[PDB]
Formats: sequence, structure tokens, C-alpha cells
Amino acid sequence: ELQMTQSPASLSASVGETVTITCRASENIYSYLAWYQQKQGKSPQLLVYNAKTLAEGVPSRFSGSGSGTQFSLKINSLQPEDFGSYYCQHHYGTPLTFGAGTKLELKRADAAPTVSIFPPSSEQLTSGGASVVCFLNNFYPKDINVKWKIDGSERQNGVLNSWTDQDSKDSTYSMSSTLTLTKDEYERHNSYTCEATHKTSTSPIVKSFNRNE
Amino acid sequence: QVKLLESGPELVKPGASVKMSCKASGYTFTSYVMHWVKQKPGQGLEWIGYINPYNDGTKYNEKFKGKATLTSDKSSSTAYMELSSLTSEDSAVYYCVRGGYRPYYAMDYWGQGTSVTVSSAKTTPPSVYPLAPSMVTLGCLVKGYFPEPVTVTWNSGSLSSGVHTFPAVLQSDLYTLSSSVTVPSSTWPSETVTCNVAHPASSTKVDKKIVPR
DNA sequence: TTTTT
Repeated sequence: ELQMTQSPASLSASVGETVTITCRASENIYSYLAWYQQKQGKSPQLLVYNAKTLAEGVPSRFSGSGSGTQFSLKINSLQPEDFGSYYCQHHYGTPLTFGAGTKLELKRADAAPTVSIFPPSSEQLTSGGASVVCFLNNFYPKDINVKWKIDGSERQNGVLNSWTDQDSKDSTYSMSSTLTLTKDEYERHNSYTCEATHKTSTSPIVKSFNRNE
Repeated sequence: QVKLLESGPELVKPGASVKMSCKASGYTFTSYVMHWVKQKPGQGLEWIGYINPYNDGTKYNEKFKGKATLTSDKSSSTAYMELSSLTSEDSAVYYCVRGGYRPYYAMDYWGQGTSVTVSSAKTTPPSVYPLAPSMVTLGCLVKGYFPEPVTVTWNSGSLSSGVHTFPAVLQSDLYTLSSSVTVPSSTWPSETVTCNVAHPASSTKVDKKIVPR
């Protein structure tokens, strides 16, 4: 079947900046190329069709071009509402196929996480379980490493990590890491540490707490 | 206005079949074809096919022929898609999307989508645990529930900024989710902070006030 | 068979 290729997979840009993303058709499709915008947690919206025709309501700062097998979508002076994902899709007969998408994120200055650690709740301890939680909030860039240490030894089992999508108010990312243990194993150790290593420092950020305290 | 109403999330066992609906209104149902697109969690878009309500004609993406069945009911302006022999690969959000003025035109109106989860895991209500420690961060741990989703709010919406609700993570057939909220330290605990958790699948609601350890 | 519906 016909295959579309989008580039780049991800791009960071500032509001007011001008960028261009591309899409390549494995076979000639003339100018029958559409672009869709999809906001985090929203349904896609049509932005362009016939490679250069803007759908109704789409601002003029959006500009598509190309024909044949190589296409580009240019966004002049990006606005807050422009960040999110972009998919190209040819509409030259069936089957329709989509590019893998370009995720366009906001660029901001580097920022260290605000780290908070929480011991298992007495409630949970009564059920036989013990989850230790660590929030690594509002940091940038998105890349970060978290490690759990119990009495000094790193614990790799039972760790659940989850990242939020970029905050639309301050362009940061947040992450939650939960170390889950059984209550009796939890009672066999005293020191629990959430350790984060981020670009913003050579010294990892550390939050700890002692069971007996 | 053009509206596409799709059926709610579905939980179905591997090997069974599922049928979802898309009720249209706002236009001449029979004047546009109805496409179906698949989107797996945090992944791209894949065209499944379309049906022409006017004549019940159907075009399928070859990968989906024999798998997906597109039907249509003119009297109720509703389009249906049935998927058989479900496997984990079928867990995803499915959208009905109204075609353009002509079938080969770019799709223009996307529905909200129907989330489908294929699993043999059983519906399990969540356990909700408090996360208590010039800002202070508090939290709520929503553990061991199935299937998605759960909704989490703070003080029934009165606390909205400073909130981070992390995407749930599956572990051994159960989901775990966390949510943090950051408030002025002076305000807590004199001003109460409560997380309100709802898990519609198990018809469960839980309110947990966060109190000082 | 390619867009002011």
C-alpha cells in the first residue's frame, strides 16, 4: 500500500517562531495531501486539503505546499494554540494512509523538578500493601531518570512511572513514580529514597524519609 | 450543527466481538460516507474503511476486511462498526469520521471516539489512599482498579490549578493512577483538601480528605 | 474523481 513519511517525529519551538514539518509519499499523489491537527486528549481537526487549501476557520499563518511525493506544512509565527500533534494523510483514492505524526511541543528554559515524597498511608498498610510515592513536578526538558533506593540498595521491581503531557500554562512536564511493596517488606527497612537525575544538575535531586520517624 | 454521537467505552474478552455506533445529525446522513479510524494509546492513526449510507456500499482497508464490518441505518441516521475475534491489538480508540463533500475528499468531522479495551481482567473498584507529607504538595493514590477510566477532582473542582493528574499505568491487570495538588502551606490543613474519585465501571465514588500525618 | 455546499 501507499506509505507516508513525516519529519521530524518531534520538534520543539517557541511561540512566534516559524517552523516547517514534512511528509513524504512513497508514490506520487499529486496535490491530494491533507493535514490534521490533534490536541492532547481531543479529536483530530482538518487543517489543510489539496496540499495547500486551508479548511474553513483555519488561520492564515498556516501554509501547506508541495506536490507529487514531497510536502511541507509551514506555520508562521506559532501561537499557543498551535502546539500538539500533526498528521498528514493523502486523499488520492483508497486505502487512505496517515503519516506517523509530528509532535510539536513548546520550548522553554530548563527547569529542575519540585520533588515530593510520600510514605505508604496507614490506610493502605492495613490492607497488606505499601506504596511509596514520589512526584517530580514541573520540570524541563521531559527527559528524566528516577531511582528508588531502600537502605541504600536500588529497587527495580514494583516501580510504576507515569508522565503528564506538557503543561499548557508553563510548558513543563511532571512525573509520578510509585514504588509498591508488601507491608511486611516495607516494615523490614527504614530509609526510602526517591532519586532524580535531570539535565538541570550534576547532583541528583533526592527526597528521603525514614519509616521509624 | 454536525454532530457524531458514539457509544461509550467497552470492555470485552479476547476472542469476542464488539459493536459500536455513531449516530449522526446536523446534515443529510445519506449525503456523506462515514469513515472509521483507529488510534491505539499514544499512537498514530489508521484508516479502517467507510460506508456509504446512501447505498450501503463499503470500502475497506485490506488489513481490516474480514475483521471489521461496517453497517448503516438510514432511519436512525446511525453507522455501526463491528469487530470480531478481538485481541489486545484491538484495544484502542475508534472514531467515526464524516467524509467530505465527495468520498475522495479529506475527512472533516471527527466523532469523540469509542474506547475499546480487550482483556479478560475483571472489573475491580479502586482503593483510594491519601498522600499527606510556602507551598505544600498533597496527593491521592488510586490503586488496583479496572477498567479505565476514573475521574479525579479536588474539592469538587474548587481546586483546579496546581493539580497534576497522571495517566494510569496498568500492572498485573489492574490500573494505578496518582494525582497531586499544590496549595499554599498556610491554608493547609486549616482549609480542607479532599480528592473526589469516581470509577463509573464499578459504579463507585470515593471522597478522601487529606489530613496531616 | 478532488472542495464557497
